[PDB]
Amino acid sequence: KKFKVVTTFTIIQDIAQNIAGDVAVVESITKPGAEIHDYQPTPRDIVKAQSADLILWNGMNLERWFEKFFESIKDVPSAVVTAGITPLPIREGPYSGIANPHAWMSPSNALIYIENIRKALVEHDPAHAETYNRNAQAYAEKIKALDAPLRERLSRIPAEQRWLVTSEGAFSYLAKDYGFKEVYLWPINAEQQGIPQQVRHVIDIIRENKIPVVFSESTISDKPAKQVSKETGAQYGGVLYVDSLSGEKGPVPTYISLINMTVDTIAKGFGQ
Ligand SMILES: [Fe+3]
Repeated sequence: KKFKVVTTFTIIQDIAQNIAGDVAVVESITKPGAEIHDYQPTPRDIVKAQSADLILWNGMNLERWFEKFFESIKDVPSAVVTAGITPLPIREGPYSGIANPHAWMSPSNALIYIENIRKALVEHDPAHAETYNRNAQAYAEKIKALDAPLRERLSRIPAEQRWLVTSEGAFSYLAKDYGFKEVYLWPINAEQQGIPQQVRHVIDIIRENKIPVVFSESTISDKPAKQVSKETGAQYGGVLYVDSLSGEKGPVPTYISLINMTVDTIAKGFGQ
């Protein structure tokens, strides 16, 4: 039976599986579409994690459930995959000053995710070290090749008009890399107050700058974004993918597809 890796959520599953190739099985705890910040694990998840040889998670306070869940797991090592990530801080709300956990939305950060996951796989399954090393380098080259198409895809939005209005403030790392000012209805997924007041502050920012499009994301409700759309007259741009891939048969089966689809959907929103 092959070396088994279990990850907290789907983005890490797909990156690790590319590095693992056919010498290791990598599975996600959270299923596609499920909210990952305050996920409530199930009996299935304990059995799945307990059957793994290694458990990977994001850290940076992403999985608020993980440490309690990991208590119920005996004699399975865990490894965070975000060593060396430079955090962007959350700037408003009850989590101000905590790291924004969504670092994988920058493809240059994905190279660090790859290196950290390569290091963990090699450390815990050294028999397959050269497969992990070969796959990690090959996959890293795939990530590097995205920068040119992605920039070209957004090249038609003039710099002054690059406002990214979303529901969760989950795109800070992507926005910083591609010169977007970010606007959001809540800084991070959580049980929290202040969203109704922030909804009106976003409406003011949209009206002030005549921002033409707003978005929601695949693991949360589209209702706040559509309410903002109706009240401002801005177009509802659809669903961006940050916290989860789709199923393998859906439109966003891989991490590369997530970056491309999100950037494409954004550019579509500004299309004239
Ligand atoms: Fe999130």
